[PDB]
Amino acid sequence: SFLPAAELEETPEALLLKVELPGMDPKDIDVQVTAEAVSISGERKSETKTETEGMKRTEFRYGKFQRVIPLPVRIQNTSVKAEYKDGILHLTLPKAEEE
Repeated sequence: SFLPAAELEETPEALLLKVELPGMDPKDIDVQVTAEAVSISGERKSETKTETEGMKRTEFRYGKFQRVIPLPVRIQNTSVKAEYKDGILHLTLPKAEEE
């Protein structure tokens, strides 16, 4: 399956995109570029709370995802920043200065 909350922007001041990668410490996501091809990939591990509590409504079947998305420009592994915050992933591939 895919996501409705996975959208690729590109205001004039960076190549960005939003990702619905909620709750998944750095050890639960992964971001690779492979020939200007930025990869989406992750999985939420078991929240091993109290192994005896309940799951009444547990509608929470999250797993793994091998997304990419083509770009208009060859990237730069370095220059680009990486930060996940309160439930969302944000890696902004900026660009180069063009009229």
